[PDB]
Amino acid sequence: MPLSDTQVFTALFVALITGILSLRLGTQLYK
Amino acid sequence: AAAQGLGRREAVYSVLAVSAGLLTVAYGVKGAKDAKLPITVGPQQPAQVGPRDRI
Amino acid sequence: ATKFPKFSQGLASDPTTRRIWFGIATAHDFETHDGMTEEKLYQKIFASHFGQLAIIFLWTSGNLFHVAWQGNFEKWGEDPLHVRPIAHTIWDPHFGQPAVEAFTRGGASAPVNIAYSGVYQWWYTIGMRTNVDLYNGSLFLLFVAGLFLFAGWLHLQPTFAPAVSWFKNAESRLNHHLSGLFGVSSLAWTGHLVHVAIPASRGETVRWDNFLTTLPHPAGLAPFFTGQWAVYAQNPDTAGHIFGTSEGAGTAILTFLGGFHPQTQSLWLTDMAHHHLAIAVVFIIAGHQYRTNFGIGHSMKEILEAHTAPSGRLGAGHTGLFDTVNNSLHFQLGLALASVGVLCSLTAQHMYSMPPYAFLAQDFTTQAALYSHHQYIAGFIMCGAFAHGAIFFIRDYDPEANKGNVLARMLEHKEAIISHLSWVSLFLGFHTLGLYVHNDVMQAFGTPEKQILIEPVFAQWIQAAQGKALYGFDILLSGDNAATAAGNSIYLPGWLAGINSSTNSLFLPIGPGDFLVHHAIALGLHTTTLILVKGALDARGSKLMPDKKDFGYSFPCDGPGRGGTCDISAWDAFYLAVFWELNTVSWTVFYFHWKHLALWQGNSAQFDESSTYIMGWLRDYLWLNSSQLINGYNPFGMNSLSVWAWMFLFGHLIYATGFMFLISWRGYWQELIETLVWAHERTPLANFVKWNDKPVALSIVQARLVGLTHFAVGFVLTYAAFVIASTSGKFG
Amino acid sequence: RELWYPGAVAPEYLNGSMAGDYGFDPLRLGANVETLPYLQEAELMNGRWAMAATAGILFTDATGLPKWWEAGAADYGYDFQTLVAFQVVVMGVLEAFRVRGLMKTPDKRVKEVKNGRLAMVAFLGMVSSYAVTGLSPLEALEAHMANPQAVNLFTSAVGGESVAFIAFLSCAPTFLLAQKTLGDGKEEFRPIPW
Amino acid sequence: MAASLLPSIFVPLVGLVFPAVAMASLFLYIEKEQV
Amino acid sequence: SHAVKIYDTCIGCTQCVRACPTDVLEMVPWDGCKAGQIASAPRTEDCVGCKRCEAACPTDFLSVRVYLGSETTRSMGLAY
Amino acid sequence: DDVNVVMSASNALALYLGRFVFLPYQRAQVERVGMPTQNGQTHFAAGDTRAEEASFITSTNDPAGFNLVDVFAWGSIGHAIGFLALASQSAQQML
Amino acid sequence: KMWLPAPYKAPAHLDGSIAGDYGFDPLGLGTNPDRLKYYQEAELMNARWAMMAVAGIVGTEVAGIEPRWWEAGTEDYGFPPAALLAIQFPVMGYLENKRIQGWMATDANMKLKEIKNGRAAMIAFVGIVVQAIVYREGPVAALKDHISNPFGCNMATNIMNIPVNL
Ligand code: CLA
Ligand code: CLA
Ligand code: CLA
Ligand code: CLA
Ligand code: CLA
Ligand SMILES: CC1=C(/C=C/C(C)=C/C=C/C(C)=C/C=C/C=C(C)/C=C/C=C(C)/C=C/C2=C(C)CCCC2(C)C)C(C)(C)CCC1
Ligand SMILES: CC1=C(/C=C/C(C)=C/C=C/C(C)=C/C=C/C=C(C)/C=C/C=C(C)/C=C/C2=C(C)CCCC2(C)C)C(C)(C)CCC1
Ligand code: SF4
Ligand code: SF4
Ligand code: SF4
Repeated sequence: MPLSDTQVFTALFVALITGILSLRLGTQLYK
Repeated sequence: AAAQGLGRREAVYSVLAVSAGLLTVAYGVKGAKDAKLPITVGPQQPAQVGPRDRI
Repeated sequence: ATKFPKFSQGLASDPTTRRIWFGIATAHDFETHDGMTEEKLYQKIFASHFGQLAIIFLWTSGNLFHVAWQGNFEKWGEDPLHVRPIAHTIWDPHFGQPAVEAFTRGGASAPVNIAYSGVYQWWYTIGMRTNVDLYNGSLFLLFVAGLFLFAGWLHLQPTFAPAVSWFKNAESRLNHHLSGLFGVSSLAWTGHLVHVAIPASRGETVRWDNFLTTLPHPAGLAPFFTGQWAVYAQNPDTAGHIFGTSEGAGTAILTFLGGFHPQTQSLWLTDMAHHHLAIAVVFIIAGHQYRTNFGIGHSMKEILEAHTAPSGRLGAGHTGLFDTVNNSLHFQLGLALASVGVLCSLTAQHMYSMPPYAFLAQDFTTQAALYSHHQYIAGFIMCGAFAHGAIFFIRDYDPEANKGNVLARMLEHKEAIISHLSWVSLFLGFHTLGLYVHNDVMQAFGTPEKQILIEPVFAQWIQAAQGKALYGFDILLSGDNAATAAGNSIYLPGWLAGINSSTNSLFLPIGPGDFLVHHAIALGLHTTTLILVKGALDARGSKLMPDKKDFGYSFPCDGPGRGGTCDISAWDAFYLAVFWELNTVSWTVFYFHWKHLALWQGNSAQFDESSTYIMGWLRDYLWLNSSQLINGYNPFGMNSLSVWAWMFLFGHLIYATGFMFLISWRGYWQELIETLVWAHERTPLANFVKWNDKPVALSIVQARLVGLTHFAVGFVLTYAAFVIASTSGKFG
Repeated sequence: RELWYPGAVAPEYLNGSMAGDYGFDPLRLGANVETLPYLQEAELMNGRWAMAATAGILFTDATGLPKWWEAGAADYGYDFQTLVAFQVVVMGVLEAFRVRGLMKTPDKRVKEVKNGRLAMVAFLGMVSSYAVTGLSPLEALEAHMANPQAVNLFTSAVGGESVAFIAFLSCAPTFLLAQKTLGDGKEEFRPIPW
Repeated sequence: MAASLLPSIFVPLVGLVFPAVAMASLFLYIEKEQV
Repeated sequence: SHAVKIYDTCIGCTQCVRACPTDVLEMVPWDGCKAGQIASAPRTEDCVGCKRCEAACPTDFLSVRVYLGSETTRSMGLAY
Repeated sequence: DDVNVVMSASNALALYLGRFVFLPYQRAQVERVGMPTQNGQTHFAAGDTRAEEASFITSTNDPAGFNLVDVFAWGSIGHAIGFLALASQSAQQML
Repeated sequence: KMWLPAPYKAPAHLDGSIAGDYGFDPLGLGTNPDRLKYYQEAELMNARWAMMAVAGIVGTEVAGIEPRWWEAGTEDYGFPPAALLAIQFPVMGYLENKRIQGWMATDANMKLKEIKNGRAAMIAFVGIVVQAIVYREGPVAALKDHISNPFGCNMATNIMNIPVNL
């Protein structure tokens, strides 16, 4: 059974939020 | 007049960012298929099984 | 000045391209940064650890997502032995139609890569069955990675940022890591195995939906709390048990059968659950050793202080080492790397012989790839451990504080250690190479019976002690005495079935070729250790350069005076030892791969015949097994091994380019760049564009590193391509 | 003045001078001073076109004319090539005049701004509702009003995506509050540097 | 639908677009004068 | 630039000064040695780091030492 | 009940053992072995405020100062011994 | 006065100023004052939510609307869970954002009574969850079974008899 498109896009949006948080951590490290 | 708004560097930065987004979207949606790339065309062939009968 | 070396003024004002290179290179060397306090050092290290842990979890979530989305995990689970795992879909615009039609393996409708990382066998063994389970896991690890990124961000704020003393609290950290990071984690994994992985292995799917409704054992927790723990081992899985089905499926959740599950040729999952449970108990007990906040426990400083040999053979004992370890981040890093590299070697050496994952032993390419992976990682980690110890000796070692302890004693008899390392290395290399050359000549001269074939009777005697009945010593487990009688209650029938079988690699038969290659391995380990220990102990100074500690860890040289001092730094000792590390690891994994290929074709006699002389390795292993690899693409089309052929040649390219940086040195290249600067400055229509940074040749240390990196990259990629392509061409 | 959430901090270059300024620019697209009037005028244009589009979609739908997505295929007096030539010429002339006027250069302004903003949201809604359900805006509204509890975006084919996005929106300002009270708010980088 | 669309978009996004922006951005920062 | 240090073991043989290709080193009066003179490094900014002074120093261990540090144009020895 | 008798008895036995036999030795050892110290001073004395010693560890009316942490340590030991005995006994019975 | 008998002396960071202060910080979590205040607010919140949860569960079970509270999510209200999250998250985000801004902007007997009943409700909710896990009867029914057969129905027996009632 393949993954539903909603599943893929929800995981991808969670990834986008994780990436935002990674940018926040990188900026905080750079200070 | 043809380069009226582009004389600013940051205007060029916006142009190139938008162009990058539109070209990648169009390539992944329509451009690749239009160019008849082999990757976009399906395998359209019977598959082969590796040794130890491993598909 | 520029902003990129924000942490280095001295690099910010550098007017050359060396600025960019050294700002890249010295970015993670926090200790040498401008205006860097110890508190900022420790906080930044803590947040970087958070960061790359989040990187690890995102990598795992990515693997899970790609297997769930583009893989064939369900179909592979249906037929594990006749389905090639899928790693991820390929969308390459550069592929031709034959490439698209040749990379479509598995049941994919798109070009794919065949997952050689074993993640399929691992995820099938832990109870994951469907793409939905893998997707749920990937999403959960995405959330975990976001949580750790937020935690790093939070503990970088001044309110939540911890002081130095929080990091220096050794007792609390080790108590919590032993009990909770190790022990409770192992307990939770046991709970997973008992509740999910074992029932999934016996056919019933236990997910969160039907979790809390299906008891993992027919009896509840009554046998647990009433102390009748042997009820959980009452009815193990039958020998004729098919994995993932209920045929011959037992009810026991925890046991110590030993050996391997006959249908999967891997460890019994009940054994591995009982295993993680026992570890959990031992480590939870162990994590109460040290004293934190409750008036009980040991003090590590006083443990070290009281362990001094009364006769004074060790000097002042360990007096003063607690502060040495705790204040030295490089000492701790060297210890952690040493241990981690030993563990990685142990994983390589235990996963091939004791496969913990169902249907992993039958997939030979994955076994070879995993062994090579972990051995090369282990060798690099070992080189790092020794390098960081040299760094500890330079930056963090205090001779006044460490006066009289074992460490200062190491400094005092360093010459003896280095000289005996040189002796053992010279003996091993002389005699191993001589025996190999002798065997080469005897085979060449048509008289192979005159070869010096030393039977490795000591390793064979160990195997006989451990249950192997081939050689006939029959002493400890092969014989009939007290040790075997004690063993024959729980584990030993399965262990003896596993070890005396010709199919598995639990304890392979040993011959004179195995003798010679293990002595080659010993040569490699002794020589790499020679170079690295020499670098560490002469890091602070030697007779050629007494004041080496004043020049830092990594400097080019001390000039051509005093005869010449090229490669005199401890960094340069590391750089030299990485070559020997790559050489040794290659020897080990060549041995592994050839012995296993002979086993997998069913003719172990090939290795046992041709491993005693170097031409046999060059012909019957390298030349013989490179045939299908180099034929990945040719004028008559291409096949699925064309990518590995391209990577093989790719790694050859990188290896050679590395040779350029290693052999030719800076000063030829500097003058060449000077002529190029003149040319660009005097070229019409090109002088309109001018460099911001003055172009200069790579510095001596930089280029030594660049060449070493190219050497190692080409080494690893060439061998990865070889070990995967040959094994997949012969076995899939 | 009220910002884009209770407790928000307006960017320093968003001081309420422009119409509809709610201090919303997380990605700092209008941070550059010289492009900010251009971005204002891009907002006003996209809003105006969305307003005209919303009117021409809703009236067309409610008057029984062909559906907005189907309206291209209808048989018109002029074929595609001549129509696009007409469009190219007249819109080029009109946009040249608009550009030169822009180069030359309260209540009602704010009104227009808000209206355009709603329109762009409403037009995106119409396109998304058609792409997901295949129902025109008035049909989609009737379907929603028939069964409001279960017929919605968050129960459609992209339902979980929308639920996750609304969760992100609901949990963003709380994290921004932590960032303000714990961090110094001294970011040297902007999400769009140019 | 994800399988037929997302690879053809994200492979150029990660292998041509993101590299270009990242290299340009890093260049602009590294060559950015300290003041 | 680099760092050049002169230590009191210097005998004032002047060989470091004569060996310097950028005129970094000079001899100054000093009562510590028999010869009555110690080297010094006033023009440290001009030190390319070639370490000819260390090669020409007879004293064991060296009385002049060059420690490579921040690299400037002059230290890198660039004509461009 | 067999498990209850052997277990409770064992745990209490271990508690008593800690209270009288090895209590003087344990207290002498914690006197001899000071609090953990970093750079010559305790973690709390060096700034680790989270290494502040607890207060309930001395609030005890026991003649020998058998605090709550001593109770928990010796009860753990007794539980480990008892469950080892139960587990071993079950092996000897049914295996 | 204190969670331990009279020769117990509270740690310094718990001086008794807050309501329901019995000097129970054996781990020393509330040593930092600003974190102690954040934890005071977190206790108040988790407590109030535990009270609401226990009161709602007992109401729905005694009056019989929803027995076996744990499957209330599966029950059909006509309004599916996805849109329920979609409407809850904005409203609850608004309420919690307003509350936290109020908290950051800033009778003792009543406050002490509240905090004590909160700690009790926290314990009660934990007990409800674990009993529901191990016994699969509703809380009031679990109470009734304990009253009828205290030695036949308790943790030391329900753990012994998971397989027979599940
Ligand atoms: C580190 C883990 C990892 C790795 C190595 C890969 C690798 C790949 N992915 Mg996958 N992916 C991952 C995680 C990962 N992914 C996760 C967590 C998601 C979200 C669920 C996705 C979602 C995803 C989709 C939807 C698609 C791919 C695609 C691809 C392929 C190339 C195009 C690309 O890079 O777009 C990746 C797309 C992104 C939007 C970025 C996702 C990457 C994660 C979230 C961040 C990883 C960052 C890393 C740890 C640190 C980077 C810093 C530095 C080292 C460079 C390639 C096989 C495409 C493919 O199969 O082409 C054939 C494709 O269509 N990926
Ligand atoms: C129960 C309490 C607890 C737990 C769980 C942790 C957990 C962690 N701490 Mg520690 N820490 C604690 C208390 C705790 N801490 C206390 C009290 C203090 C104050 C003294 C600290 C101070 C502290 C510091 C200063 C740092 C950490 C760090 C870390 C992280 C290290 C990464 C890691 O786990 O490697 C993974 C390791 C394991 C899971 C255990 C290793 C076991 C061996 C090597 C492998 C065996 C694996 C096994 C065979 C299965 C493998 C195969 C399978 C995957 C297929 C980790 C999440 C580091 C960090 O910043 O990370 C964010 C760090 O720098 N901690
Ligand atoms: C947990 C592990 C760990 C940790 C925390 C550190 C941390 C540190 N190390 Mg140690 N080290 C480690 C592992 C570790 N290392 C290992 C395993 C090795 C052996 C390889 C080394 C070898 C080593 C040396 C020799 C030195 C350090 C140094 C340092 C410090 C600075 C690193 C630096 O210069 O910037 C970051 C480093 C880089 C950016 C360089 C990375 C370049 C890589 C090799 C390129 C690789 C190419 C890539 C894989 C190819 C892609 C594929 C291809 C197909 C395209 C820092 C304290 C340096 C120092 O000054 O110490 C105080 C130093 O001299 N370490
Ligand atoms: C195949 C290549 C090769 C070989 C044979 C050696 C051999 C040796 N290296 Mg070198 N090395 C190499 C490559 C090699 N290295 C490379 C590429 C690197 C990276 C730079 C290093 C880096 C390196 C370091 C950094 C160190 C070594 C050390 C050693 C010695 C290890 C001890 C040993 O095995 O003794 C056995 C010796 C040999 C096998 C050497 C050849 C001896 C031959 C067989 C005898 C010849 C007799 C015959 C009559 C000759 C006829 C000639 C006639 C015409 C005169 C040994 C001399 C270590 C050392 O000095 O330890 C004491 C050490 O510190 N090497
Ligand atoms: C010139 C020829 C060429 C080119 C350009 C490509 C390009 C590609 N191939 Mg193809 N391929 C080729 C030849 C080529 N291939 C040949 C001859 C073969 C043999 C038949 C293959 C076989 C093949 C397979 C089997 C696969 C590909 C895949 C890919 C894609 C990688 C996805 C990606 O962008 O990840 C992002 C890029 C990387 C992860 C590379 C990282 C390497 C760097 C140098 C590491 C160090 C980074 C460092 C931090 C610096 C970063 C700077 C940054 C800021 C710019 C890409 C489109 C894969 C694919 O389509 O999956 C999606 C795939 O699975 N190719
Ligand atoms: C430089 C330096 C450093 C580092 C170093 C190193 C890196 C080392 C390594 C080392 C190593 C790496 C080691 C290893 C070891 C091992 C061991 C020690 C082992 C053992 C074993 C045993 C003991 C066993 C026994 C047995 C057997 C035989 C089998 C069976 C089982 C049993 C158990 C019985 C440091 C930082 C520290 C310091 C400074 C300097
Ligand atoms: C009142 C009083 C008294 C009495 C007292 C007593 C008697 C007390 C007790 C106490 C007790 C009685 C305590 C106990 C404790 C216990 C504990 C604390 C437990 C623990 C446990 C554990 C830790 C476990 C672990 C484990 C598990 C979990 C399973 C596995 C195995 C093992 C076992 C390892 C007298 C008269 C003298 C005096 C006066 C006062
Ligand atoms: S590295 Fe090149 S320059 Fe530096 S000493 Fe050795 S040879 Fe002379
Ligand atoms: S430094 Fe060496 S060379 Fe220069 S003067 Fe003193 S001694 Fe003579
Ligand atoms: S290094 Fe070269 S330049 Fe600097 S002092 Fe010694 S000799 Fe003169």
